[PDB]
Amino acid sequence: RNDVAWYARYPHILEEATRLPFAYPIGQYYDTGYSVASATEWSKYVDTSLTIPGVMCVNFTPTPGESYNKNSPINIAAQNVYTYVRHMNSGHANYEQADLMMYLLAMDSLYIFHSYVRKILAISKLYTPVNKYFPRALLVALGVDPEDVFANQAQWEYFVNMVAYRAGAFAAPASMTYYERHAWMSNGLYVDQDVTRAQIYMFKPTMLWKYENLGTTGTKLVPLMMPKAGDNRKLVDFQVLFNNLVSTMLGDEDFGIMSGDVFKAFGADGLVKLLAVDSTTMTLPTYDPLILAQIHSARAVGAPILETSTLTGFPGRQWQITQNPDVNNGAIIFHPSFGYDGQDHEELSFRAMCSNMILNLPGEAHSAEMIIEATRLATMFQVKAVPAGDTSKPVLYLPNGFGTEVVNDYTMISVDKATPHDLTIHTFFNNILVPNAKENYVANLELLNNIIQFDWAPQLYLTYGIAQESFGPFAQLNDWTILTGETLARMHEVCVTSMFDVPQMG
Amino acid sequence: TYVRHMNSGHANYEQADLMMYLLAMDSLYIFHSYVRKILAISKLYTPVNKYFP
Repeated sequence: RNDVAWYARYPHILEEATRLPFAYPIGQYYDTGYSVASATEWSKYVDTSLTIPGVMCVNFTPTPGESYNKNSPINIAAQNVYTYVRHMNSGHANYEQADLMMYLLAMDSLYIFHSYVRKILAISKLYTPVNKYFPRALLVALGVDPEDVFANQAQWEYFVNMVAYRAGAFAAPASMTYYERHAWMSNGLYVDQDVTRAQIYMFKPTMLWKYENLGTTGTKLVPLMMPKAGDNRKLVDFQVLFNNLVSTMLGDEDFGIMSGDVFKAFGADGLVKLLAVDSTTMTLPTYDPLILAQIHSARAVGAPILETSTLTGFPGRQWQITQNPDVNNGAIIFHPSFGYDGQDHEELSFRAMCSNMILNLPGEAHSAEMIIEATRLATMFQVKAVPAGDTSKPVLYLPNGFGTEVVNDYTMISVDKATPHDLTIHTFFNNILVPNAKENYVANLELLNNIIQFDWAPQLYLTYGIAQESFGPFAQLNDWTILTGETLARMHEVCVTSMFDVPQMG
Repeated sequence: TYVRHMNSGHANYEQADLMMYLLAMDSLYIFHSYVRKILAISKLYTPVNKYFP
C-alpha cells in the first residue's frame, strides 16, 4: 500500500483546475452568458443579468420625542438646562426655558446640515477600483449633482467652511449626547460587512427644522425639506437652503444672548466643535456593529406632513414643534401623525406595520446598551389618527413613542441592467405594495434580491394587490424577540432622557 | 432669607411659595419611599413567619 491521496499525487492538476478570477468590481453590470447556447429562443425566461447594489441611504428626521404636555422628557430637559444656564449667568435674562430648548433644537438642525454638506464634500474624494459606486452613487443618494461638486470644488469648500464658521458661532452643549449622536449618524459611511466590496449605509436628513419666530405666540419649528436622491441639485440650491435655515439667526440679538449664555454656562471646552474641511479631508467607510443593529430594526414612518400636503379629512396634521404660551401652559409640543407617503390616498402597505415588531440581534448574549441601541430607529404605531370630516383618503397613525430620530424612507442605489447601465434610484419604506401588473412582480423580486445583499438591512413587510394579504418580516432572523409598544416606549423614554442630559452645578 | 442671600439676582417667588415647594417635595419623597417599600418588602421570606411578604 502507498495510501497517499490523489490530490497529493497530482497537486498541479488541482491548482490548475481551480484558478478562477474572484473579487469582481461592484458598480458594474455583469452578463453571465448561457450554458445552453440554444436558450436565446426563450427571451425573458433565461435571466443572464447580475447587478450588485452599493448604497442604501437611511432617510431620517430629527425629533424631540413625542411631546404631549409639560411632563414630556424634552420639557423636563428644558427645565434642567435652563436651571443650569440660569444659575451660571447671574443677571437679567428675558428668554424662557422653552426658547432656550428651541434654540438648542435649531442648533441641532444646523449641525446636521453642516455635517451633511461636509459629507457631500468628503465623499467626492473616494475612489477604489473594486467598487465603481464611489463616489457618484453616494453623491446621487445625497441629492446633489455630482459633476457640480467636481467642477466647483473650491466654491463648495468655501461654502462648507463658511457654514462651519457661521453655524459654529452659536454655542451648544457637548455634554448633550444628542448632538454627538447626530454627528455620529450624519457624517459617517458604514459598511454592511468588513470587506472591500462591501455595501455602504448612509444617513441623509429628509427634512430639517427651521426656527420661524412669529408674533407673540412663541416659536414654531417648521420643516425644511432636503434634496431627495436623484435630484441633481447644485451648490446654489444648498446655499439657498442654508440661507433659509439661518435667516432668523444670523445677526439676531436674542439668539446672540442665548448663545453667549450657553457659552458662559458650558465653557469653551464643553461646547460642540464643528469640523473643518479642505482638499485633504476625506471620510472612509468604517465597520460599526451598533449602526447595523439599528438599521436592522429601523421602521420607516413615512413622509413628513407639511402645510402644502392636502391630506383629505386630516387638516392641521403638519409636523411642527410648537411653543404657544397660551396652549398647554407654554409647553413644547410635538406629536406628528405617521403613515403619510406624499400622496392623497390610502397606502395600504402601512396596515402591515400594525403588528408587533421583531427585534433581531446577532450572537446569543445581548447587552442592555446593545439592546437599547438596536431599537433607536424603530417606531411602532399604536392607534389610528381620528379622521375629522365625512370622507378621508389617507389613513394616519399615532405612535406610542419615538427616539431622537425617525426613519422616513430608504433609498437603494444600484446599476441598471439595461444599457447604458446608469444608476437606479429606488425609494421604499419597510412596507412595500405590489399591485397586480406583470411589470411589478419581477421588479419587486429584483428589489428584494437587492435588499438581501445588504447584511443588516431593514425588515420588509410586503403586501399584494390581488392576494389582499401582507406577508410578515422578510429578513433572516438569528436571535430575535417580539417587542410591544410599551416596551419600546419605555426604551424611547429612556433614550430621549439620556440624549438631552446635562450635569449639575454642584 | 438663606436662599435669597445665596442666590444674588432677581427672584420672583415669595417666602411662602418656597415653603410650599418644600412641603410638596416632602410629599414626593414620602411617595418614593412608599413605592420603594412596596418593592423592597416583596423580597422578604422566612419560614418562621408566613406573613412575609
